[PDB]
Amino acid sequence: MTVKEQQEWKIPP
Amino acid sequence: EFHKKFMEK
Amino acid sequence: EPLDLIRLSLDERIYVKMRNDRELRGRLHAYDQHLNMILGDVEETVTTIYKSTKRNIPMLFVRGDGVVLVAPP
Amino acid sequence: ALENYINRTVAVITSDGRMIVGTLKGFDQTINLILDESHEREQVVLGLYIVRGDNVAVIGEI
Amino acid sequence: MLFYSFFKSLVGKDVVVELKNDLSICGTLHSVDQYLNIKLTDISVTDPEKYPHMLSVKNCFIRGSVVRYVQLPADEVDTQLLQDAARKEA
Amino acid sequence: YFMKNHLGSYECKLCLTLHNNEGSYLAHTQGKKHQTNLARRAAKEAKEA
Amino acid sequence: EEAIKEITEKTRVALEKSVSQKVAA
Amino acid sequence: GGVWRNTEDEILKAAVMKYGKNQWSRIASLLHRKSAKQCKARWYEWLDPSIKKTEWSREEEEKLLHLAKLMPTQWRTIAPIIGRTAAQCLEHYEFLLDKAAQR
Amino acid sequence: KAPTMPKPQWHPPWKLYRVISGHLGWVRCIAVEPGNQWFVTGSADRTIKIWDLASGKLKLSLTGHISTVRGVIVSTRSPYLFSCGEDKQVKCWDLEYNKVIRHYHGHLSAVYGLDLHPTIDVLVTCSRDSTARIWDVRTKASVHTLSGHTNAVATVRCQAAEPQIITGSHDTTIRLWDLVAGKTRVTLTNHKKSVRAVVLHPRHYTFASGSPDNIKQWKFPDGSFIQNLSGHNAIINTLTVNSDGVLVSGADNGTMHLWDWRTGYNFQRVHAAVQPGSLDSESGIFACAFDQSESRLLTAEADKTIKVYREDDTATEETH
Amino acid sequence: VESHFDLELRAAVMHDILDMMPEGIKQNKARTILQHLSEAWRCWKANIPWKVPGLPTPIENMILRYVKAKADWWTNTAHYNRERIRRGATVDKTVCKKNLGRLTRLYLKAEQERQHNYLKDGPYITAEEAVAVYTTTVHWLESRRFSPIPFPPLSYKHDTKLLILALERLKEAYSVKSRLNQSQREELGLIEQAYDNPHEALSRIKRHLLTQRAFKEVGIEFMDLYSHLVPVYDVEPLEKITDAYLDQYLWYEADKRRLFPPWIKPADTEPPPLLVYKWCQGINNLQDVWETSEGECNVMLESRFEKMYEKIDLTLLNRLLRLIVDHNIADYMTAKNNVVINYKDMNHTNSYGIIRGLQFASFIVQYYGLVMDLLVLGLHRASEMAGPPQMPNDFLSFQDIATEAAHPIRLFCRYIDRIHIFFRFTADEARDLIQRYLTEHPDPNNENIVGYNNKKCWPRDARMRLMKHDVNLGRAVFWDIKNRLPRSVTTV
Repeated sequence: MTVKEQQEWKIPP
Repeated sequence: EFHKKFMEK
Repeated sequence: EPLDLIRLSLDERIYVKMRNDRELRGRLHAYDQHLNMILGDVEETVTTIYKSTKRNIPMLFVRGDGVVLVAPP
Repeated sequence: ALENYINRTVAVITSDGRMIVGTLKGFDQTINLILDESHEREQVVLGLYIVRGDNVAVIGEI
Repeated sequence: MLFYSFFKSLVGKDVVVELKNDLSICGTLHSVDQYLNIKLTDISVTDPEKYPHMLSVKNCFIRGSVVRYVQLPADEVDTQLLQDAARKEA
Repeated sequence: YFMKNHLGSYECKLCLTLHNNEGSYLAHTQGKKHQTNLARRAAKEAKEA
Repeated sequence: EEAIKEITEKTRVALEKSVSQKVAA
Repeated sequence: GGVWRNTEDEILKAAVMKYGKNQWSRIASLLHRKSAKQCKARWYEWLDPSIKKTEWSREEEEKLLHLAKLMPTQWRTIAPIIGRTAAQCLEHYEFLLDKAAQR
Repeated sequence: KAPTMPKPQWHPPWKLYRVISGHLGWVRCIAVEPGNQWFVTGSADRTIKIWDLASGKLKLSLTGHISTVRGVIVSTRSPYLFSCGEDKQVKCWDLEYNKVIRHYHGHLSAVYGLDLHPTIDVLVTCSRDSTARIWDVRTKASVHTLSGHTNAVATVRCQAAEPQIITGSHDTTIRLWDLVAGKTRVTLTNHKKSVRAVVLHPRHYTFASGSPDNIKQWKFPDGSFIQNLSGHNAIINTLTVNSDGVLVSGADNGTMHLWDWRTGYNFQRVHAAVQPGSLDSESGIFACAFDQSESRLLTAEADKTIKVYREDDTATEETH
Repeated sequence: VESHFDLELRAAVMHDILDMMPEGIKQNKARTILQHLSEAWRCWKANIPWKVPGLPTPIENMILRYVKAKADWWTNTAHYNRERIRRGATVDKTVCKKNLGRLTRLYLKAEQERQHNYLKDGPYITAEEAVAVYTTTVHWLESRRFSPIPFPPLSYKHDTKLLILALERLKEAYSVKSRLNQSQREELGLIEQAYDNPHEALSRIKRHLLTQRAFKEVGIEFMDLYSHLVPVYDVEPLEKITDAYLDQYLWYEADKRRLFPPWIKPADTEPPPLLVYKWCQGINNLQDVWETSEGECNVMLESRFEKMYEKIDLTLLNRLLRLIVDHNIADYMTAKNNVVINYKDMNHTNSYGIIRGLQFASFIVQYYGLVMDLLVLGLHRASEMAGPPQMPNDFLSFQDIATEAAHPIRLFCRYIDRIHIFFRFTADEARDLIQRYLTEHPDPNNENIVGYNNKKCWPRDARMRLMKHDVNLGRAVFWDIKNRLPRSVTTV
């Protein structure tokens, strides 16, 4: 999708 | 659901 | 501050002078710091050497770098 | 972005209204284009040349 | 930053673009960037004389710095949205 | 600086003192500033900063 | 409708042969 | 027991920060003085980072004075409602308000 | 500017008429009987409710499945129903018996959906591991099982006109082959995403299609993107069109963007409003189907409710 | 089994992570999100308002949906295990513990929800009617002349005997025969230290009861009963010793000053034989109770309030305890009644109702039922049923025949939660009462014999003869005894 959308849809701790 | 279960048991 | 005094005339008829002896008149719809503009119901007059040609347009965007003067008619 | 144009042949119109044909190889943010096998849209200017983004008015994909 | 958002709201719309060098090109706005560079699909000739030396090519990238005018119809644009957003800027 | 004794106790090497319980050696960390007294040994080992 | 009916008859014959093989197996 | 010394309190705070909150048996195996229930009670009473151990004002005093008459018993129910949530500062503030208004 | 942008079709808008909140759990499947008298609605409570199609009142219930049943169908020449789910129980719901008589078998794992043929006495089922059993009438066995999937089959359909057997899997591999041959002559190794929204058009062929990302149209002969739809990023879970050519696809993410049949862009771009018991972002359109008369569309969402939206008489629906 | 449901839920979660908005294939995440989902489900199982933060909108929505699905599956398994609880289908060995745990956590969530509704909402106890009941109890105590409790001093003679009896009871309850635990050893040690140093123990108990106005975390454990689960609550050992001490003191003071009347008194007597026998003899020794020649009638009503537990006004409890016992012990009892509730992982709330398992709780329930007895029976009726404080009557006897023949209510008995009335009435009072009943709740379609609790003791010649008269008399008496007491404190 995108480089920023990859970091946006990330599971945190 | 929970009400009847808590009443009959 | 000069850019705010232009907010002052939003939805108000404006007179604009551009490089190359062209003049537009229309209703101010938007502008930025670059003085990019969107006008509606605007007429352009080009002055070529002397005759003057006209051009009508319901809605036009204008690149700010061509802009010289922005006043009212 | 000019990304879809890489390695493909292109038509180039400079601001002064001149026209070139060539293979778009490189390009940066300032629209500096790297070109190969250029020609006056039919004289061969060069095999490789670099052009300033200032001079570019328009690029077309052919 | 404002006019970028504006042009993003104009994708897949037919527009006529006039460049400084008296070149006029109709087409479909496919892409817009920060410099207000435009990419048009389905190039066409609005005027007989001004129109440059093309034919087969259907897609162009236009340098933002070279455009004078972008022609729009009143239907393509919400005026009130524009006015309050223009007011919004600093 | 934490060192274990032979009877189930702790002993501080830098503070050179004894610790009665595990909480005693754990309270000579913020206190017993022997770490600030190591600057002379660090200057003797290396003349530059 | 004719090609669909012919394809349905061919599929019915193939399914009948497969069912006969499964019944005999 | 449960003297709650400062060197034990720092070790309990370090064990709560390192090991966790819902693991009381893991924190009681590194102190050698209290059990797991006493360590959890200390962590919920004095070693909690959200406990407001100071700044007793007149709004909280008026809130506690307008709550001890509606419910005379069950001071633990009014611990988190008043905002102290220490289960012993409320009784101490009630004793101070009863002794100061008696003279 | 856009395709079919200056040519808007003035269709009627939707207006809510009634809601039937009697199911206990997220709905699974919703279908209407042929007589416009019965309406089979599935739910995760393992109990299919046969309600009224137009009235919406609960006519009867039917159990037998141990878990949620996400597949329901009805025959044409057979006055009985057919169920399919993770319990491997097919409730042959006859109008006079109303019991379990089908006893569908052949799947080696859980079933997700099922379909029956309108002309031939063939069927299709979407098993879990790799199975796809063609339930033959009065056989309860897969004589010719069109099994071309490597995972849980999402959707499967069988007809007697165009692709007699069109199905898709979640293992990035589909079997778009002819049901007469059985072998995968044309492996549709595409649609890696969750593609589970396919409905019919209303004229002849070259109808529409669906996908979770960048949905477009389809074609009967060999398939073809005839009508390029808009950017429908909503994950479509089902598609059911009316008899007048109207097509609407239910979204699994709650945003059921209703589009027209000619343009492919969301005319309304509406979303499933949550009930007061549901959460903020918990709902998803499970099923949406127009009635036999196309008078009121029944939409069963995850709120345990069947909303009956009728048509409104409006003409100011023209977009530039 | 539920393992297949859990596997299907895990597969659905994997498919949603792969299909439900995967955000493109860019080396996406792994089962750590599944671990977060499992942790969120466990947090919901704790009845906690926590959640699974640190994720986007659609991932969180899918996680909540899968959690709700797994919860529905678990609740359905628990409902199937509870339906198979009485017979249990020849009850198994291993599934019993799992079903009992599931039901325990379900009841823990239900009690937490009830406490939250009592705390956020205002389900009061009819403050007007509550003040009225308090005034009625005040008049009753003034008529009985019962003095309040002189809170235990340290220089009392029989206090050592009471503490030794309390220690003996606590030891007989703690360890029966070769029983010990991690904390039970602490209880035995405390009992031994008390038996060694009774003066120090009495001083400590006085210090706790006079100053300690709180309590520690009390746990709960449900007894694996077939029909009705009997919960047992665990408390601190020193708190338990003080509990037994002030409990026994309250019992001794009440038996000395006759705080409890005989009708509300499952008490010093053989419970089954004495109750049933005196009951039948009073029904037989009445003023010609079996005579039905003049059209008289008799009605016997048996009930259980189902409101002698958590359904209590705690502030009303504190007020009544201060009315009958000194302020310190009453405040300590009101504090201990709502101290804490802790499950295996959860932490149930307090200030919702009385904890029946805590020691010294029997004094409260029998005194809470005493106010309800004063409300239902009345003032003059109870004053005639008991007799004067100078010369009271027996458990079912009157001072004179007029005291029984004046009012309708003749015989009255009460269990820990049960209630049994027997009243004779003439035909004129019967007609008036049926008139009032039909005016309030008529039965025009003759649907008055539909729902009637009948027995199976020879239901051909011994069951209730369902006629037009008696069936309506029963319903109307039941309604009359659903009007005396308020419907918010207790019902039948």
